[PDB]
Amino acid sequence: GRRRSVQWCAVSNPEATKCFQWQRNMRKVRGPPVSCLKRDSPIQCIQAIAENRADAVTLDGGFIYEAGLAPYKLRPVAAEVYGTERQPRTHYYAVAVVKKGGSFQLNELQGLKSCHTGLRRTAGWNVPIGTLRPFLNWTGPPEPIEAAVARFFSASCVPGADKGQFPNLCRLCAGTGENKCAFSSQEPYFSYSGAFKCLKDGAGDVAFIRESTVFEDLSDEAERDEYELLCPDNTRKPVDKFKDCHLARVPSHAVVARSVNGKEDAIWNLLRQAQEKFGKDKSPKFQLFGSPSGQKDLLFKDSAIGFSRVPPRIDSGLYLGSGYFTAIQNLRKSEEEVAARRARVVWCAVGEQELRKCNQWSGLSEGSVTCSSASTTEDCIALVLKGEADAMSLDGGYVYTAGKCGLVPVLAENYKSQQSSDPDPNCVDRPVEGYLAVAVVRRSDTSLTWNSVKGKKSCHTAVDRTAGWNIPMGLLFNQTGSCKFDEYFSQSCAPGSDPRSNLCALCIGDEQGENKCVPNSNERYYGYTGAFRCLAENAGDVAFVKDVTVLQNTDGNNNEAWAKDLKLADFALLCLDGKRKPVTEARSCHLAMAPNHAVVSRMDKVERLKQVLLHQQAKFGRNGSDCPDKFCLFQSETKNLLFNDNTECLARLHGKTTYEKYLGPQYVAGITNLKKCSTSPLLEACEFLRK
Ligand SMILES: *[C@@H]1O[C@H](CO)[C@@H](O)[C@H](O)[C@H]1NC(C)=O
Ligand SMILES: O=C([O-])C(=O)[O-]
Ligand SMILES: [Cu+2]
Ligand SMILES: [Cu+2]
Repeated sequence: GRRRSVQWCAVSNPEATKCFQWQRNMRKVRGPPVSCLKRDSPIQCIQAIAENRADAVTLDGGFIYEAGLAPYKLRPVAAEVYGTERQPRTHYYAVAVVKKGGSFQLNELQGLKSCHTGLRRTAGWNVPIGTLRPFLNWTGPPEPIEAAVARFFSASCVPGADKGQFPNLCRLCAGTGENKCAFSSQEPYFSYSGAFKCLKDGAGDVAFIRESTVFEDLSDEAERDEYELLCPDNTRKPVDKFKDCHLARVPSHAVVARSVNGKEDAIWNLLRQAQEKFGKDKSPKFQLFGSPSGQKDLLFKDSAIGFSRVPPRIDSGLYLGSGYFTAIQNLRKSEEEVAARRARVVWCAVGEQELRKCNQWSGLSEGSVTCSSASTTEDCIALVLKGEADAMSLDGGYVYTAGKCGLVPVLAENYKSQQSSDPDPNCVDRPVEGYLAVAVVRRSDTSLTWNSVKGKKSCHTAVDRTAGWNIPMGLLFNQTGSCKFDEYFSQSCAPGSDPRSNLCALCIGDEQGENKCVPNSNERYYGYTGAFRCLAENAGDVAFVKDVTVLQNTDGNNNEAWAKDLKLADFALLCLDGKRKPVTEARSCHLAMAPNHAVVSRMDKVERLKQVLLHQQAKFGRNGSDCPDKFCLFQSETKNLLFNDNTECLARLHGKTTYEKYLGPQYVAGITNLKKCSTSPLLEACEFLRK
């Protein structure tokens, strides 16, 4: 014997106590069971959990950060919900409270006295210190920002600060003895309520807390009136103007568990039942979101209204946000190092071949481009959200996903026009024309037509790209109305599907029979060239590609082994009408017009990304000053690494700077429908992070 429960990590006595009561009432209702572990702080809870001696603990975004780092790598599993029942939210506001009577704004705090919730806390430290960075005159590492803050304000209360080294910072703490400035209840000016008390008692001039404290601690309304908020536009507004007067909107506290053998189920079952039974006003036996007249926020935030489960794709950095995550990292960086990182463009390369070319581009960018890599597009989009990568060129199917995630289209791949000019000097403002999606078959299969394609073997670029999957499956879906995308064709090579499905049946992995059905250039049947090879080698009977693919790959246009003897004349296109036409008539024989591949980024990098890309292609583009002498960005010769080998240039968007404006209504309308049949972990993660 041992236990059978979820072991909660208490970080204090009054917390072990309530944990205990929580344990009792779980039993006494025959609900899921919680056992309790004891520690003196959040980090100890972090390590206990990582060594398996507690299962979970609810932490402040500052400790979510900390906890994600190796060697811990804990993951947020359930977020606290605040606001109300019908105006519930998984975020809170970092505000700056002051008393009415003075007139000093957020830019005039030097030499004032401040009250903070705790060292490394979202609203008490990370946000305000980051907001005042520009007035601290901090020289950067190795002098801790602390020393810069200790010099900036006169005296402060900042629980957990090193009293030895940053005496000024513990200055205002009320604790008696070795308790003065503790990161615990011993220290009365601790957490939100202590920080507020600090201000209320007249000890500090500003309190750095959440929007709710004043309303939780001050009953009377007119009591509340003695205070006001310090807004970031150096204006003062009432404590109720938080939505229009906050330093930041940050993620709510969250329960973190191990990323490995986590017990997320358990934790989620326990939490769910507990909030049913013991939640917001509904069981005087026990109250999961209330604390003894002693206490404040024991185990969970007082007055949270419940839990919201975190989609399994979310890690600390996606939980935290590009914004907040980066802001925490920056606190440990010189401002030159921070300014260099913003000037630099970090490319996300999908697989090894693309990383190779990126390295090559990198060494020649004169430090303006650097590389990052993932093994799928979704992993690359997850690195750009985390701010660890910045850009990649994507298929319109990916433009939608990135877009539901908050990324915007910056420049689009411009291909040879419906002919406007020749080696076109205005390829940059020339509006994009789209690409044609076509179904290619062997000329000799005289019998094969659009209406007899179903049930045969197919070859697709990858799951979720326009020509290779949204178009063909969309068109099919629209007739049958079946979500069983694996019965449309009997055997396929659709990279990114279950390696065990029929949809991976014809894939061949790399040169060695590995990487079977992976959605990166590791699989030989991947992307446009690879969907085509699949056909040219009688693996499949149809290949969903773009017209240009066959030209580029037959008639010695490609002389890779497999391509060498193919002749354009052995292939034909299936038209919707039941006909068949030669490849040269794709203009009047296509499934549909696909939106151009586009490079996407975070909104914060748009302008610098534009700058960089216009300059780099000027040098390495099509009739680029260094190409082919030195480097051609738009050539990997039939492999389309980073960009399509046929990009004439990167063109402006002509105001379609939204995935919806860029993709168009029919288009969004259609991936939406297809997406119901099944969503991805990644749209599930952003659905959550958007809210
Ligand atoms: C920041 O630097 C400026 C001078 O260039 C100065 O006015 C200010 O006092 C400095 N910093 C502190 C102590 O916050
Ligand atoms: O459109 C497609 O199929 C692609 O870009 O792979
Ligand atoms: Cu907090
Ligand atoms: Cu495409």
